[PDB]
Amino acid sequence: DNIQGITKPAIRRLARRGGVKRISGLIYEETRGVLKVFLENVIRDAVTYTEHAKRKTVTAMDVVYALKRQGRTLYGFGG
Amino acid sequence: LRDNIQGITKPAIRRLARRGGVKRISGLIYEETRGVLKVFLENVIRDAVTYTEHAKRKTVTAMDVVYALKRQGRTLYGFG
Amino acid sequence: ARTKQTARKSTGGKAPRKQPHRYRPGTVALREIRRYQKSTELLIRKLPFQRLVREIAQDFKTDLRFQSSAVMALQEASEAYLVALFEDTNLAAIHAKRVTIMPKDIQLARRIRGER
Amino acid sequence: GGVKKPHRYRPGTVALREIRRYQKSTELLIRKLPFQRLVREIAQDFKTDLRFQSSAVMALQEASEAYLVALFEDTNLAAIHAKRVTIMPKDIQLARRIRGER
Amino acid sequence: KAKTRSSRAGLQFPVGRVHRLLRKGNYAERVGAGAPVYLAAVLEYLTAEILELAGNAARDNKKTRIIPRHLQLAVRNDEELNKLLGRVTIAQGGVLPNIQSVLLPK
Amino acid sequence: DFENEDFCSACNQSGSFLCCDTCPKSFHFLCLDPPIDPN
Amino acid sequence: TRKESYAIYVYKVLKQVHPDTGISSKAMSIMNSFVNDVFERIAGEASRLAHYNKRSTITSREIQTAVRLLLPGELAKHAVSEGTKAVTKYTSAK
Amino acid sequence: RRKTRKESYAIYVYKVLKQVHPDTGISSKAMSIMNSFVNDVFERIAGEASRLAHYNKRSTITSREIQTAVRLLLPGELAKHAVSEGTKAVTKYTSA
Ligand SMILES: [Zn+2]
Ligand SMILES: [Zn+2]
Repeated sequence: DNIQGITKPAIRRLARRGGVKRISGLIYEETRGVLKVFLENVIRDAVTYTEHAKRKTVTAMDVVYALKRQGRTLYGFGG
Repeated sequence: LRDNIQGITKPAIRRLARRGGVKRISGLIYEETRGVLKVFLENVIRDAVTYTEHAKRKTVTAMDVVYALKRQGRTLYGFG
Repeated sequence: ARTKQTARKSTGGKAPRKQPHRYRPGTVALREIRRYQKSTELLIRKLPFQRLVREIAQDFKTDLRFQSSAVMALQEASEAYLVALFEDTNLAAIHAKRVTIMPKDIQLARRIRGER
Repeated sequence: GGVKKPHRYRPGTVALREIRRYQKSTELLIRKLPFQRLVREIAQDFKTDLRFQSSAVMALQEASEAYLVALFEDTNLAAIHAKRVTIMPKDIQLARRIRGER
Repeated sequence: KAKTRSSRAGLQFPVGRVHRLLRKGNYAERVGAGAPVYLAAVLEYLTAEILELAGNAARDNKKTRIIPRHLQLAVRNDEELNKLLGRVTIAQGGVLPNIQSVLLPK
Repeated sequence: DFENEDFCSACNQSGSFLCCDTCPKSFHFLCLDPPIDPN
Repeated sequence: TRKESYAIYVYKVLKQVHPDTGISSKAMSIMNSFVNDVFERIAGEASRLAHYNKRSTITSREIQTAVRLLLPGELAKHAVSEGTKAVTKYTSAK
Repeated sequence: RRKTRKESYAIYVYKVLKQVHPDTGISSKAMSIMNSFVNDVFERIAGEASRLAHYNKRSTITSREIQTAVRLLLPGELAKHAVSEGTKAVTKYTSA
């Protein structure tokens, strides 16, 4: 249900930034699952890294570190 | 030599596409593809002549080719 | 004779117990294409996003606090991923003589992207 | 009276038959010598008189046929995307406009 | 009498070699004793699952020896080995046989 | 098949229903004519 | 002249799995390049992990955090399990 | 317990923002972007140098093998417009 927190108008805003002019209605709920599985990949690696530092808290450094692994580097948050 | 791209004959570009599971190859694809083969083979071969010169070798080696493919991401197993 | 139960209540009365100008469709849409393209702020309300991360990280490790910059890193990364995926979808649609992204248009994009 | 008519498989039967034929072959498709030359003129532009092994060519091919059979494959899905069985130059293009080489 | 480190670890891949390599690879300044043992342990596993799956593939095509093709099937049929060896293009593999449903005759 | 409703077709209220076999409507045991005993 | 490769080792583990099956030489080279590549990826990630955690040594731990960060899904669990029992037998046999 | 020194090229990025634009300025967020940029591209080019060396069975990162990798990574004009500045810079160093 925290997933349903990613609301429609928010997915519409992402589509607008993405240049989409008419969003199907069945897209909204497809974008959730795709979103989840992706976050569920970064955050997984974010935590492997976390439990390697024996740290219990995660860091933004570990987040961009997990992105570097996945492939999609993120500049602006360290490293 | 020159313009040997035509060597990748249509009969073959097809056979590849046939390999890829297509059934109807529109014309105007045989030209597009050869263009794609010549951007790929470019980069790979370029990154291979750079590797070739670095080793001050002349004989472009298959070893270099593999390392080149890796850089671009398309790793190839079977040669080293 | 097939029967089913829907009240789901062995007894009734459970509560009484001790226990005007209007634009054409699309003009406003293109206007706020321009608005959300010239802009750089973050489009998925934060709190909701942070929560998405708490309930989903919970699985990999309990009691995992997240540096604030981190959930901001997850947001940025997620919005970048989805805006890239949505540019591709619009293309996967404008391909099929159409102007409406549809689920299928994104199950495909991701296949060509190879993210599947 | 009864005039003959040759036995011709309908458009598509010969197609799918050689599809099943070629998806079981591992042999390279583009012919070797024709390909080898493709390079000597695609390399002469990067360094002169670069000799090439008879294995670099075979590798630079296996890597090419592999790249092309992948792209054709996403081209097809892209052709089916518009509910059509003919692939088009736009398809090889949409496909490549999404892998990020374009 | 000198025994090998693999028989100490119970493995077939070489643990010694994978130490040298780890050292000369300069992956890091110092390498411990158990790191090449674990790596040889994981490499033999991955070499085994892939060899098993190749063995399941071959007998099917009734061929005694494994040939490069049997190794593509094994890799593309499996959904794990395919994420691993997913940007890898094996030699003489062909492709997994597959044709789309809309391309089938009615 | 089809799942019968979850609201009685006679009184539009929830409860234990007798489900029509060749029809997607559901009726209360007391809502029919004549009313059907639940045993 | 001496060429180091994993020929006899992969052959052994093949007979351990199938003591009746042959192998092609080209297919062998597929196996040798494949184990070399996965070795490079597991060792590199490890090197990185270490350099992030300001450590300096490649402990069996890193190779794990790594195998679980690279090998995907289940392939990992079974890798870890076998690596942990392998290092357990290494320390038991000293 | 003063915080330990965090490595950054920020001070440097500014000298270079002050030549290309003697009167512009940066914001923390863009500077940190630039630091992540230089660290990332440096790691890319330095990792390539490494392999180039290992491949050739030699063990020393020199100027040749980096002119080579910067070429293999930085694409197109960027490469040439770098290698030239790089050789100048090396010769001016070795000059004195
Ligand atoms: Zn009825
Ligand atoms: Zn009723």
